[PDB]
Amino acid sequence: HLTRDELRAKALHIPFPVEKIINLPVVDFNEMMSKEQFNEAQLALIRDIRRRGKNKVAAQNCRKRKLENIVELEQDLDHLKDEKEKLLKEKGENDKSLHLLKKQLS
Amino acid sequence: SLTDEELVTMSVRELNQHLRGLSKEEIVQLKQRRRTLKNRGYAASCRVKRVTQKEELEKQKAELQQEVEKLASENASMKLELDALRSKYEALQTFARTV
DNA sequence: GTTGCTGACTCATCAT
DNA sequence: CATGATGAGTCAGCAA
Repeated sequence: HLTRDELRAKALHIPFPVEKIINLPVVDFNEMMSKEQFNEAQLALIRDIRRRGKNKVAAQNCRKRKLENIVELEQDLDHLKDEKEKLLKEKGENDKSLHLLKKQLS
Repeated sequence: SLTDEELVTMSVRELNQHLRGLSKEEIVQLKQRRRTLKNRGYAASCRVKRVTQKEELEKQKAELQQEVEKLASENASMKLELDALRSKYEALQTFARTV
């Protein structure tokens, strides 16, 4: 059946579907809005449906970025531990080469 | 009445001692209010541990980052000296073979 | 029935 | 006004 937002919109004789109110690009939304004669109650409901529809996408995107950022940090730690080990190994071979050259030269 | 802190730390049994003069719906609403304050703490505690884990990961990363950069800088600075010494070392061996 | 989590939505801000 | 990011709070639904 009709969601609460759809019922509210039709109760105020809003001609647009809710999917259109939320997902229309800003440019098409403004031009469509400019061809109508809405009163204050109708305008406020349209904006409320669009704002909430867009913000809940922003909220779930923000939660997913937190999880992804943790994976990146753990990947960063994994690579840094490998880089430190690689540099320690390189420093070790260079240390052994320099020690022997100084030893052969007494 | 009761404050937010007094209610959230109250056990279920201790809440049964604060029902003097309350309706059946008032008791249900008081317990539901306690559950809401509990959920506010669960959410805040859930966010504290996520921030704690993130700041701890970023602390180890920054420590290893400056550790790796110092290692890479000192290794390059020393490789230059080893190449110069080896270059002069091979020139002496080459000169010795002339003799 | 309660507890502890957590995804989802909403409001209130901050920024462009 | 439009837009998006984000902490705090709220509710719903889950497993224990």
